[PDB]
Amino acid sequence: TEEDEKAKEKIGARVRVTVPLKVYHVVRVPEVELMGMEGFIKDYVVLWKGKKISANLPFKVQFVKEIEGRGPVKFFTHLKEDEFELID
Amino acid sequence: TEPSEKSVEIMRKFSEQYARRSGTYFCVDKGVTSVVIKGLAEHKDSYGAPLCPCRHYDDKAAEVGQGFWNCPCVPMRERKECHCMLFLTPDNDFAGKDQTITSDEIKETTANM
Amino acid sequence: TTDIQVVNDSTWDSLVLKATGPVVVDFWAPWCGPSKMIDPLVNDLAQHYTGKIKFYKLNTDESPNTPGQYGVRSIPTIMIFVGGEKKDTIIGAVPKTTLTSSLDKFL
Ligand code: SF4
Ligand code: NA
Ligand code: NA
Repeated sequence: TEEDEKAKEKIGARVRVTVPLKVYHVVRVPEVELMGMEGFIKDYVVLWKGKKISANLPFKVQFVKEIEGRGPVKFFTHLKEDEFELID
Repeated sequence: TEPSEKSVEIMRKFSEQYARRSGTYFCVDKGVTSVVIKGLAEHKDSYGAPLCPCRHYDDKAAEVGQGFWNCPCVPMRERKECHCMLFLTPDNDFAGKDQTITSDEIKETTANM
Repeated sequence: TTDIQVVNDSTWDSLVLKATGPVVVDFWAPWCGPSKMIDPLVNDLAQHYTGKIKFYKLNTDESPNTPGQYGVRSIPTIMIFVGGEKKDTIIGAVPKTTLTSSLDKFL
C-alpha cells in the first residue's frame, strides 16, 4: 500500500499531459487531443469504497476545454502516471 | 459455466450496435468475436454486468461496482482501445470489414467449446 | 499429439518454481478470444523447444491464486521462469517472431 499511499497523495494536484493521446468520449466533441492540456487529479480510482480495483488507467483527471461557439466543456479522462507530469 | 442464450443475444446485439456507433469493426477471426461475446454474457449472468472476459480480477463484485471494466471498459470508451479484440479500429491489421455477427455465426463458431 | 501440460495453484511450486531450466507459462481463460487465437502458436513453440524449454498452461479462472501473485491482469499473458524467478513477461497476442525472439534469449 506504499504505491497506493504515494498515489493517493497526488489527488487534487495539477497535472499536464506529456504524451500524444486522443479521446472520444467528450460530449458532442467527437475527438480531443490531450497533449499539452492541463487539469487536476480528481481521484485515484484503484481505491473504491475500501476495496481495490484493477484499473490500468488509475488517475481520473478533470479537464475543461474551450469549444468555439459553445463555451467550456468539462470532462474526465483516466490517465497513467507516465502520461502526465505534475505542475509545480 | 455456459451463458444463457438471453445474455448472449443481449451482448450480441450490443456489440453490433456499439461497433457502428464507435466506428469499429470485428476481427477477421470471428471466433474471437463470438468467444468474447459469450464471455461478456457469462459475466453478466454471474454478476449482473458484462465484466471484461480478458482480465483477471481479485474482486469481481467490486469491479462490477466501480465499473471500470464493465463493457465497454473505460479504455474503450475513452481511447477506443479494446484488448479482447472485439472492437477494432480500421487501421488494425486484424480488423475485418463487418460490423454484424449473427446468432448463427456464434453458434457454429463456438461449437464443441 | 501430446498437449501442453497443465499447471495449477496446487502444482505451481513443484512444476514451475522447483523446475530446472527455463519454464514458460501461458496464462489463459476459457472465454478470452485472443487467448484462443495464440493456442496453435504456443503449441507450435512447445514442439520447437522440446527438451530445451518446458511449457505449461494455467487457466486463470480455475487457478486464480497464481496470476494474483504475479500481477497477471490482461489475458493472455506469457511469463518465463528460471530457478523459480520471473524473468520475462509478454502481454497479449503477439506474432510468432516476437515470441521466438524473447524465448531464444533463454537458450
Ligand atoms: S476490452 Fe473493454 S470494450 Fe473490449 S470486450 Fe473487454 S470490456 Fe469490452
Ligand atoms: Na471482434
Ligand atoms: Na506443488
